[PDB]
Amino acid sequence: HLTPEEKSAVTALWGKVNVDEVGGEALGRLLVVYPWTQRFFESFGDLSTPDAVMGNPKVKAHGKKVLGAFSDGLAHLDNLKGTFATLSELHCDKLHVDPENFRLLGNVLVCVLAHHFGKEFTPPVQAAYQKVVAGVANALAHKYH
Amino acid sequence: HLTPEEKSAVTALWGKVNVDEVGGEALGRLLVVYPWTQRFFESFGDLSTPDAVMGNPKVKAHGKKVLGAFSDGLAHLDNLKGTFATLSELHCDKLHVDPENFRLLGNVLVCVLAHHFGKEFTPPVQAAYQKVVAGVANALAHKYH
Amino acid sequence: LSPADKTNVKAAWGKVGAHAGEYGAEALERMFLSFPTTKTYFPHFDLSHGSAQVKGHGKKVADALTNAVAHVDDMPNALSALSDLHAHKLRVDPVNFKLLSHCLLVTLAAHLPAEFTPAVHASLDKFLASVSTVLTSKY
Amino acid sequence: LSPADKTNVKAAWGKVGAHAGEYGAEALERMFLSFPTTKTYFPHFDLSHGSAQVKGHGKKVADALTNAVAHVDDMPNALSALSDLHAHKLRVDPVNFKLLSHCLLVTLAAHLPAEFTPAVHASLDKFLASVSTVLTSKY
Ligand code: HEM
Ligand code: HEM
Ligand code: HEM
Ligand code: HEM
Repeated sequence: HLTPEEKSAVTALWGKVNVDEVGGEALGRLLVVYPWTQRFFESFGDLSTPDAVMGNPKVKAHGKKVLGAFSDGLAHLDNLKGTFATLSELHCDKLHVDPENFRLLGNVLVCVLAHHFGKEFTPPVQAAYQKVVAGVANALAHKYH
Repeated sequence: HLTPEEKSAVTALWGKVNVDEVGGEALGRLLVVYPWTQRFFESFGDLSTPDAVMGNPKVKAHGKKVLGAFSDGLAHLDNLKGTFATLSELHCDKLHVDPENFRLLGNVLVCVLAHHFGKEFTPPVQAAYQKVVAGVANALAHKYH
Repeated sequence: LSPADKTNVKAAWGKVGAHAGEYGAEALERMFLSFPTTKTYFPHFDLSHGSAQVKGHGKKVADALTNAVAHVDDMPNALSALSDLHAHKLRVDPVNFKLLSHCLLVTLAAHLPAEFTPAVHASLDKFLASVSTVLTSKY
Repeated sequence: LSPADKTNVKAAWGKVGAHAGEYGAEALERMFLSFPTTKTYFPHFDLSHGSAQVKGHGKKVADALTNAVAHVDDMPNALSALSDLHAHKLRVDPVNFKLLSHCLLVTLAAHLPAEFTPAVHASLDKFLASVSTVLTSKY
């Protein structure tokens, strides 16, 4: 549940997000920091070193898709459960991804946003984005509930 | 969701559960094994040693209450969310209990049932009871979702 | 851990004795039944009830736990090859180690009532968590 | 904690320098804003923006982290008093340490772009988890 000011701040910061690199950066950092998540991405080629992970075009292409899904969720903050129904089905029934990894990826994305925006990523903006990523993770984990 | 076989097994095992000591044992073992949970029960008196915890009349009475709530949830397996609405409000918006402790207490209760029933607590019965305690914990943590 | 934890764990696991392989197989069966998502790590395994593959894997896990008990103060060095396996090759999610530890605790509670006191339960929980974090150390 | 992790952590926290207290206060503010349930551990604190109490607590936490970096191989012995506090007297829920570690990582990312590479991020995450489990090891 975001207040109108939190929503305005979130949508103002998201408008300046590079949609071609932020998702790839978040996915690569997830793979580097929690390398058991690499088990889900063996078909992505070389993942042995952090440089190879962040240089992987498949990781960049997938991160772009994940960032697009996050943008879709951000455009539907009041219908997150219905927005992520098919993605929840895919991630739970088909891929067997533990729901703690959703929270991990959301926190990695928060860290990536902080890294890119620096001082303008204020604590109130981060709190609103934590609300957003918690909602997204909860919506994606619904099929386990 | 539980199959009719799982429901019958769970009901048959729960009919033999001693409602005066099982909840107290579960609460005491939760306090002993996860001693940060003692922060929520500082008005119960002496909790300095495991024997003092297991011999605490306040802990025994509160465990009786918790076991009664578990029996209430077991009598309504398709409406756990509505059965635990006020308890969820109390535990989240009033007590600020982190939802991981709900899963911890459910697993402690499963261990207590295994301890009491021995070979009667077969792996299928345990799987059904894990489903039950996961549902109860999810229903109790609804206010955080 | 603590000296008291080490003493309790040593005594409790000594009381396991020659039933270690049976207890490990039963804990594996309990984990597969209660948490079917753990089954995805064993796609080449026959995972039905009474399976000899599950029996052998349970014997191996029990022997590893016995070695960890024997080397409780040098567990990271004693479990280096197992941690290498589980973290590099297998890439097991850490949540699965919590699930297996819970199933081991359930098996111990259902087979050793007198030994499974609250203090022994706490010590076994701590020991299994230490083993799990050693086996996930390489990540 | 591999030796590579220790090498990465020392340089990254060295470039923190004299901004450690400000970074700790900012991480505390971020934790209080994002996770208001953590505020229940500080009922006697003035927790508004710019609070001198929060500033002093942030300086203390930053100094503790600096000591932990200086004693990375002997952290459990170096943090015995803090572990005693946080586990016996405070008995803080261990999820709060994950929350504070995440807020520290966010502050470091927002203040040191060049230093916050993915490898340094992984090393800092592992170091903060080790500090957290040391501070909760007394349970
Ligand atoms: C937390 C928020 C997440 C979002 C919004 C998200 C989004 C997506 C999207 C949009 C797809 C592509 C679906 C399609 O093309 O039809 C996908 C697939 C996938 N996701 Fe995620 N994801 C998330 C978390 C995760 C995590 C944490 C993991 C693993 C640890 C993961 C593993 C995968 C994999 C392996 C695929 C490939 C599925 C396939 O190729 O069929 N996801 N996800
Ligand atoms: C997981 C399943 C749980 C169930 C079914 C349950 C059930 C209950 C019940 C029936 C009450 C009494 C409510 C009343 O008398 O009005 C209660 C209160 C309480 N619960 Fe739980 N509980 C659970 C978990 C926990 C956990 C894990 C903790 C702490 C770590 C906790 C802390 C408390 C406290 C401190 C109270 C007393 C507060 C008050 O009465 O105002 N509960 N719970
Ligand atoms: C209590 C902690 C655990 C211990 C002590 C343990 C011990 C072992 C041992 C001794 C082996 C055999 C290695 C060899 O042949 O030399 C093994 C293999 C394996 N373990 Fe574990 N393990 C543990 C937890 C887990 C968990 C939680 C999973 C995942 C659900 C897992 C999955 C595997 C797999 C997939 C293999 C390889 C099986 C094969 O190909 O034969 N282990 N483990
Ligand atoms: C890396 C993690 C942490 C470090 C390094 C740390 C360090 C410290 C230090 C140095 C002190 C002051 C000790 C003294 O003055 O003698 C302290 C006190 C305290 N800490 Fe932490 N801490 C951490 C995590 C946490 C978390 C996550 C919480 C709660 C959510 C917490 C709650 C407290 C409280 C309530 C006090 C007492 C403050 C007072 O009474 O004035 N700590 N901690």
